[PDB]
Amino acid sequence: MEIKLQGKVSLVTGSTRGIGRAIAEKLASAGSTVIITGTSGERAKAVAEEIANKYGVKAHGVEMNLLSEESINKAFEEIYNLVDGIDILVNNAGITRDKLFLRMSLLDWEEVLKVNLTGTFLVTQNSLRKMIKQRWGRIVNISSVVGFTGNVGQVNYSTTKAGLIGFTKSLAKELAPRNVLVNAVAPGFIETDMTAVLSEEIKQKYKEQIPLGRFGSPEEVANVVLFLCSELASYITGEVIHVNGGMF
Amino acid sequence: MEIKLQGKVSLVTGSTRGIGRAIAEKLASAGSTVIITGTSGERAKAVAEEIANKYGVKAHGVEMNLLSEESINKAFEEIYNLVDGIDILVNNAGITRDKLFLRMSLLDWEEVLKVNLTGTFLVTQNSLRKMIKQRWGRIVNISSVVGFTGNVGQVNYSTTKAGLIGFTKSLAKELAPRNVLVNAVAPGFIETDMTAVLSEEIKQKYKEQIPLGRFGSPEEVANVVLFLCSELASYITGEVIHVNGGMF
Amino acid sequence: EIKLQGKVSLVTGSTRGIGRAIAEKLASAGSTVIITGTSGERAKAVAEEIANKYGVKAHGVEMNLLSEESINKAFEEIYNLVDGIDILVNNAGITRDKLFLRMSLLDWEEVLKVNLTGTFLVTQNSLRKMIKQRWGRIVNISSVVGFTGNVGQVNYSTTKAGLIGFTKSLAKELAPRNVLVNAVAPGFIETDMTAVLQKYKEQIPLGRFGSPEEVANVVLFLCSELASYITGEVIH
Amino acid sequence: EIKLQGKVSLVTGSTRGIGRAIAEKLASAGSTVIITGTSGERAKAVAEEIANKYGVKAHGVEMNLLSEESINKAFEEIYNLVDGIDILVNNAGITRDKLFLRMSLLDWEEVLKVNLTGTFLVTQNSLRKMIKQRWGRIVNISSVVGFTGNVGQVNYSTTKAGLIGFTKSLAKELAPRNVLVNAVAPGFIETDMTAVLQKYKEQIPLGRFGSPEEVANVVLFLCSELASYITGEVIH
Repeated sequence: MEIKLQGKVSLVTGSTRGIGRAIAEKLASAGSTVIITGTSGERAKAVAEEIANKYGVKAHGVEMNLLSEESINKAFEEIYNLVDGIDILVNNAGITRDKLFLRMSLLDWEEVLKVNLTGTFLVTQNSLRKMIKQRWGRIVNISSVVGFTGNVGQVNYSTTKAGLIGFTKSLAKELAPRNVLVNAVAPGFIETDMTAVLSEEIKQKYKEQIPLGRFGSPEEVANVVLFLCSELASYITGEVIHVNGGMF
Repeated sequence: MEIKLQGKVSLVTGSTRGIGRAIAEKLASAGSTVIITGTSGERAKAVAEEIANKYGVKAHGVEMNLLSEESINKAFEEIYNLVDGIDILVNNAGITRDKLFLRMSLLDWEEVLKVNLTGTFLVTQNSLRKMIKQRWGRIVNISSVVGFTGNVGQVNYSTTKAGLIGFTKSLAKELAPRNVLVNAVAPGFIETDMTAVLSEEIKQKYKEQIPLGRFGSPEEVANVVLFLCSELASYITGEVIHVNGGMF
Repeated sequence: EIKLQGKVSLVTGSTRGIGRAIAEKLASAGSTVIITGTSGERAKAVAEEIANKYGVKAHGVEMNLLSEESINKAFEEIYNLVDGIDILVNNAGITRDKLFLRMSLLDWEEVLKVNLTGTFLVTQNSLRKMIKQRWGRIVNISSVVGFTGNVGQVNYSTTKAGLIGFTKSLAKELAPRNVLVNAVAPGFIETDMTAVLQKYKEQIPLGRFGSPEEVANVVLFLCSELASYITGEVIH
Repeated sequence: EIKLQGKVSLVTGSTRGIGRAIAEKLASAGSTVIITGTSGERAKAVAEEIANKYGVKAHGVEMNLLSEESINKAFEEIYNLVDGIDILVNNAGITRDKLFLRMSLLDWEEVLKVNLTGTFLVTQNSLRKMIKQRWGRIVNISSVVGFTGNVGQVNYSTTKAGLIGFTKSLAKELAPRNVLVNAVAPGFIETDMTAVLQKYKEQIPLGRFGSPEEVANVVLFLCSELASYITGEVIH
């Protein structure tokens, strides 16, 4: 009947805005304690406070810059002083540095790998303790349709979004004996506040790629993450769920 | 918070036992009116009555032999006299006729295609009316991990379970403009009452293919079908969700 | 450097189009070829043309994949002409394009019977020599739309996806006998049928339709020594 | 029938194993070959051996994929030896196998830096001639474990899956210039490293490990005229 996560603690990286924020709010709506992260601790704490006021949940904001190992490990010291541990991890944080391939600087490439892959690696390693101990955990990695299709100007980003699938399937196999389930969600074209910057022409060209004829909302992505964190997904691990309105 | 299907009508083919029955009970548990089908009308009506008593839902049983077009169309005449129409269709019904390839009779092959593919085609065609009219519908096709991996002795069955993926992706594109979402669920190794017939040795050999180290329950499959019928899956169409404990 | 002299290849539906290109490609590598079509006279004429062009042993047989009887008769003839088949290319296929809501049972069932059941029966009849000698290649022609789906093609896409399950399963069964089973999935290919139609082309990064010979070349690769460790695979 | 005379192929990490087999295969088809290894002396020795065996123009260069400086120096040398590169085989790769819960940041970061970032930089440096002439082949060596995942290999599997995104994206960007970008995903292959290990073999329908030459043959196909309509594809 209902999906309840009262008593669970969910960490959602890069959740001060956009899809990450929608994911944190969705988990909060189900009763989860939530941990909000951003490159600004002030903004993360502000967002946590707004979520706590809206849904009445225990919420904590931490500064976490996924470019920095020191920032990540320091964030976890603050986290483990506030909660017993983490039951649910959503590896949402990610960046793009879009350039045509020959025009892509080494820094453009390495930053995208550092955040999207190495950041995910470090955050996941940091989050497993309570999950392994109690033989229950959910890790949800946010991929992208472009990890599957490829995309012009995003060889770096697409490499990471595809790489997260290998990450997901391998980690799922390793953690399966401990009942810690590791899955991916691969959104298509999602409307966020940043969509407002696109021209009506190209925005229409994008919508034309989508059988449903509309962009998805951040909440529609968040709904699938919630499913994966719920008792409805107890036999799903090593899987990617595409959420793209029929594009792929 | 909750998944409610009160006011919806779900048809689940081949739902007098096993996974099909678990799917019908799960939808019933969420408040859906359910239609139960089997090759025996008496058994289908008996199962419907048991489900109605357990969950308190409106339930109807119809005889439907998916080997027969006449049986299917006749079943729908009874259905449309009992309900306004169908909002949710789960194409669960399927058969195997396992033979090594050179040893497979034409009837072994054609029966499997007739039920698994043509039966699905006919049931789906029969069920769309209300969905298209109201611009809301969910069709869930039950595939199998073997549609993806292949399996010795099941060239016929695997052909159909793979074919259902093409069916799903094509139909999803056609119906997307009407907001009728078409998806597949691909179970792995699921424990049913028929599992009791296997030797402990081979049953163990199967479990060894599964990272979670256990067979899934019919209810765990039913849970994923429910997700696809719920408001949590509003941006998912043309997708297959694997439910196999990490096998694939 | 790819030579198939001494091999016998059966290519179904090879009187025209991609099928003809595959048969000519195999012939160009030295294979004996068996051409099939719904018209035995046409199949024989095409075989004669290929034999004249490439200098190979070529035979034409009538084979209508809708009919078990047609298939049986064709194989009786085949096995009176060759010792057996080393290479099978399941190319024969049909479309009956209709929006799902306008699709008849016949629109559906004919496409399955030819594309799946015809393939099944042809394949069953083609394995004897391959299993005995522990060498054989079966190549199933699928389609990109089996993977992506396509509007107006729920029936065809079902069959082309189904052929993937068929390929993977059969590959597993035959692998102990070193009989390799693979699929080729062409995108948009310029054939005789294309002339009766820029748009579809906009979906293609290469910005052009493929030629039948380009598909044929991939079939040739799969029949070659270069593909000795590939089985249960789809080449797009 | 596959000839690469006049073509120049760069094969990274080709002093031994699958890399060496690929370089020898290309050489056997007539390609000029560039051999790389972390040891320039070893790379040069292997190039000399290949040149002696096949009669081709072969060059060995030191290239350590961890170091941008090493890569730059190697390409400076390369472009003083050849007009440019027509074929690139991104073969170089490392494993640092550890259970995830025992994996160090270095176990992780080294594997990404070599397998992904090294591939990135090598590829950027190899495109000039291909784009100019509107012909080129880039073949990325992935692995079955990129698709299935593997216990003890979360780092390696991440890179091998990532190379698929890399392949598909780069293929889309380069397709207008007719530069084709594909991946080969080997299963379990018997190499020099195998001897230090029936089980893994039980997962293989063919019931045997593949040879390095069998992988090399598929790379050769992708570099050939037979693969002219294949781009953004993985061959397993």
